Amino acid sequence: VNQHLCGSHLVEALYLVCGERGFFYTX
Amino acid sequence: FVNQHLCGSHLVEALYLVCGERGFFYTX
Amino acid sequence: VNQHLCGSHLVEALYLVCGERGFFYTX
Amino acid sequence: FVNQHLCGSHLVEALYLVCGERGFFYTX
Amino acid sequence: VNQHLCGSHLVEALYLVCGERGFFYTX
Amino acid sequence: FVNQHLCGSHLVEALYLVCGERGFFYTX
Amino acid sequence: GIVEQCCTSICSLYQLENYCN
Amino acid sequence: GIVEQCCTSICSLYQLENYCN
Amino acid sequence: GIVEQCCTSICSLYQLENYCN
Amino acid sequence: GIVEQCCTSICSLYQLENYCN
Amino acid sequence: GIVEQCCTSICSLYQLENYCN
Amino acid sequence: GIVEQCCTSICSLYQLENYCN
Ligand SMILES: [Cl-]
Ligand SMILES: [Cl-]
Ligand SMILES: [Zn+2]
Ligand SMILES: [Zn+2]
Repeated sequence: VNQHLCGSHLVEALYLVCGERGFFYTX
Repeated sequence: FVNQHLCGSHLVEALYLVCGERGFFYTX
Repeated sequence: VNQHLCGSHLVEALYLVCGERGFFYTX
Repeated sequence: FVNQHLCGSHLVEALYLVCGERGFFYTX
Repeated sequence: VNQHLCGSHLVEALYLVCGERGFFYTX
Repeated sequence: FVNQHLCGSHLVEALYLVCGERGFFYTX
Repeated sequence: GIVEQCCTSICSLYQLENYCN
Repeated sequence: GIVEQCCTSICSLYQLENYCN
Repeated sequence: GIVEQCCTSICSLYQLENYCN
Repeated sequence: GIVEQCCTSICSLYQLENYCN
Repeated sequence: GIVEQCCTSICSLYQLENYCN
Repeated sequence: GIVEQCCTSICSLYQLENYCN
């Protein structure tokens, strides 16, 4: 669960950092 | 967009839950 | 606190899964 | 709605904090 | 990391509670 | 606003990540 | 409805509390 | 309860559906 | 694109699943 | 500090108000 | 104001950084 | 992987950029 919660925040963060580039999320 | 920007934030949260272990690419 | 943080994510999740049905959150 | 959809997401987060131990029903 | 995740939720919360007043976040 | 309200929520999340240890003031 | 009331105008914490249990 | 069921272990989407109206 | 499809109309979970790996 | 005060134990809404402007 | 600048146009991370301490 | 790299310790913005397209 702790990992699940972290991923949610990772994804928001990648979203802001990467911008027009987009990103991949692979756990 | 701004509206488009806010929406994307919610899209990725939704993809995160839906895709689960599979993961995803976000390309806008 | 760990439980408080989890509930926030639960609620977002129920929101997406349930859609027009809506949901109840009872801790 | 889309705008309505995005708003609902924020409504439930707010109800979560406001209602606390009481909890809530979300019916749209 | 646990602290990082908590701060994110703190900030959303301060945002709702404080309203027009605004708030300061200092870790 | 409502649109302005939803946007602010995302602004503070973004400032949180960007500012990091520095922190920030939110004044609207 | 809550969608009706609070997505057209901003609802305060006190207004939102009305939808608690 | 959902906290019991879904905050100690991750609940699938199917599981979460149990808490819809 | 996903922005095109799902920010103009609400996309269901099933629609969103199309963008998974 | 707020991290000290509110990330080890849950802070009430009244407590969080201490950090408003 | 930040609401003025960044809710009318999208503000980059670099623009947002201006509002840090 | 990003979970390995960024959920055990906090990843800087520069680090997260590694996972952009
Ligand atoms: Cl969390
Ligand atoms: Cl929004
Ligand atoms: Zn969280
Ligand atoms: Zn939003």
